[PDB]
Amino acid sequence: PTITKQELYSLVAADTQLNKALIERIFTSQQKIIQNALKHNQEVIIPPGIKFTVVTVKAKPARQGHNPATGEPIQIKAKPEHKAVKIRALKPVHDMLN
Amino acid sequence: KPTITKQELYSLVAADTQLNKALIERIFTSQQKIIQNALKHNQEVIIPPGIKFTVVTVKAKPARQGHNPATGEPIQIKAKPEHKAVKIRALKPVHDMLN
DNA sequence: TGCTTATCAATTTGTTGCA
DNA sequence: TGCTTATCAATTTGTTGCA
Repeated sequence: PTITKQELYSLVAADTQLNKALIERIFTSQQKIIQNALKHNQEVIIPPGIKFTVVTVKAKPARQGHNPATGEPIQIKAKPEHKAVKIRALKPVHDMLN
Repeated sequence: KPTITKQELYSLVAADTQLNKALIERIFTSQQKIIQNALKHNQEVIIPPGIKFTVVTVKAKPARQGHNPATGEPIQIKAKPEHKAVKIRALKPVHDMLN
């Protein structure tokens, strides 16, 4: 399972009866549109209805974890504050199973 | 700040690639067909810019008596049963867009 | 009448912030 | 975690203004 993006390019290119090079071409630009938008603190909604959003994640300190299998305490490095791209589904995405 | 809708996204894509807006949509519409066919056939699928689609099941939740603080209304929720729902997940190629 | 009405209004149904 | 959360957002459906 788990159809990859390269398989998706081919899957779409075959259905539309078009070269896969154009398929990646159109998608590569869409990618740039998204990145440049989020870099300018915009919100974007893309097919099939996914909304892109810049958001702030508050810093999290360190805390030493433990591994059950290897039995060695494993420290996680404290994660400072940073921005993260948050996506969330919208109307047609859930409707896809109707 | 304004928000880019998928319609004005088609036009941004259509101008940047120097192609008709109709073909830009004919491909995203096709992408919508493929994605849906996969989920209804219980298969994950990753799309650009690196979003993964998984169909998952949610567990039922009962009713609860709410209260709208603007109204003063005590309002009622309808208990929501078990059902299917698709979940997405931001693969890290998407977080790298802020690099 | 009937609208790509209209920083609509009233509505149910997720999603986020913070104590 | 869950709210008598938020002047939230994102849906869905009803009413009005204006040509």
